[PDB]
Amino acid sequence: RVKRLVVLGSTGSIGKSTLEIAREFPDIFQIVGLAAGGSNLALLAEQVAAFRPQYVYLGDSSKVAELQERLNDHERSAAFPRPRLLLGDEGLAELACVPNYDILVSAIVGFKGVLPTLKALEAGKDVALANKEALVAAGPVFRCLLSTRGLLYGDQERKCGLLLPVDSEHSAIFQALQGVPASCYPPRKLLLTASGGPFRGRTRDELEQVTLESALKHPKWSMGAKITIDSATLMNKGLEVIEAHFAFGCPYSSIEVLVHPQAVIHSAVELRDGATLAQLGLPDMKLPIAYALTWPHRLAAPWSAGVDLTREGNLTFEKPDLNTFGCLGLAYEAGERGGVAPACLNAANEVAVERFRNKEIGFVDIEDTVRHVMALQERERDNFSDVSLQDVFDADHWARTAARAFKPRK
Ligand SMILES: NC(=O)c1ccc[n+]([C@@H]2O[C@H](COP(=O)([O-])OP(=O)(O)OC[C@H]3O[C@@H](n4cnc5c(N)ncnc54)[C@H](OP(=O)(O)O)[C@@H]3O)[C@@H](O)[C@H]2O)c1
Ligand SMILES: O=CN(O)CCCP(=O)(O)O
Ligand SMILES: [Cl-]
Ligand SMILES: [Mg+2]
Ligand SMILES: [Mg+2]
Ligand SMILES: [Mg+2]
Repeated sequence: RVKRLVVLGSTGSIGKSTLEIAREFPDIFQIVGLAAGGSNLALLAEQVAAFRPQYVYLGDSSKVAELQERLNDHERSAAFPRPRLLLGDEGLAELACVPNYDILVSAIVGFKGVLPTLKALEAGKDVALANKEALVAAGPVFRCLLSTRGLLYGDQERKCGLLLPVDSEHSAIFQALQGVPASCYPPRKLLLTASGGPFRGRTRDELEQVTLESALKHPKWSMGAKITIDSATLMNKGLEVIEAHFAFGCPYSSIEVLVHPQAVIHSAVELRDGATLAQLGLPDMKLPIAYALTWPHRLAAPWSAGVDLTREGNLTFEKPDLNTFGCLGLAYEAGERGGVAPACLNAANEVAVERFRNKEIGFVDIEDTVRHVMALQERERDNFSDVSLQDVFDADHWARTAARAFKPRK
């Protein structure tokens, strides 16, 4: 009855919110595993000491000695059973395959979450999937593995484990879809709401003078760096459009993106009769994270506040400006092309976001980086057809090298 969790990326935004839930409901949740990359070992050490995982994976093996030290400090305050450390590229896979856990919280960023996510599902474990990049890149493989071309989340296949959404928009849609019978599925239209990010209503030339600083101040949501930057480019919504296609089995024509700055409506579905079902809330990821862990039950928490529309003011809905923010067009083009185009788009974007965060390239060059890569992938072969997992790996790599080699125009 307890749910044993393995949290990947425990030190990030999603990971910490997950453990906040585990801490408030210790009778329900037990932590068997934590994984982190090593950039914040002080927090990993305090997480290990608090939750006493049996297994810990460390993405950077160079910092085993520092982790051991910080654990040794915590042991002097209070003794706890030392975990077995897992390392290397095979470490994440072994952790995901441990028996003795029910749910894998996949909150690693990027393509490095794909495989652990895959082997947990195959190992019969449910996956609360935050890592959108997995489904963007390896959508077909998830669809084949879960043996569905429709709704991948849930068990509405009415052995593999269940896949449940953590992202705010996919959670809203998934909650709104609860109770929609098969006769009304797929929905007519999927409405994904985007805050529009901090540069809403700015010209493309106003975006030349934009600092990393300004890009990292998000109006409605407090999150990681990559996702916050992607909301400023609107490549975050672009990625969610492709994720939705594979997750809900909807054509790209059925998928609409509305700029809703107040971020009150988290996303919606339109049904055959013209009824729209929308899920509303405050911008806190503990609701969706918790729903992925409790589905179909909903936990009542001290932070479980709820939105007051009278107080909130007024709700605005607008079309995105596809000229200024070309990343959204790039996602739609990539999705319609199919094959490994989604993968190349994601990798090119990951690289451009990192280069933008290391001050090597500027903001406007993120879109031009992604455009450059995909122009070339079009010129190279287009056989697509079947999408092998290794085919995704090869394109991801190729795209990363091309994204790094891109030199901004002079
Ligand atoms: N509000 C949200 O944040 C939100 C909402 C919806 C979806 N998502 C999606 O979920 C993913 C996580 O986003 P986030 O904001 O939580 O990212 P983040 O805050 O930057 O967290 C990154 C996590 O991944 C760990 N990590 C990095 N490299 C690793 C590696 N090689 N091996 C093991 N762990 C590694 C990191 O450890 P260290 O930092 O210690 O190195 C850290 O714990 C993203 O795809 C995001 O698009 C996020
Ligand atoms: O998990 C929450 N999001 O992905 C949405 C916040 C980013 P947006 O500006 O694209 O709505
Ligand atoms: Cl289905
Ligand atoms: Mg996280
Ligand atoms: Mg434990
Ligand atoms: Mg096609």
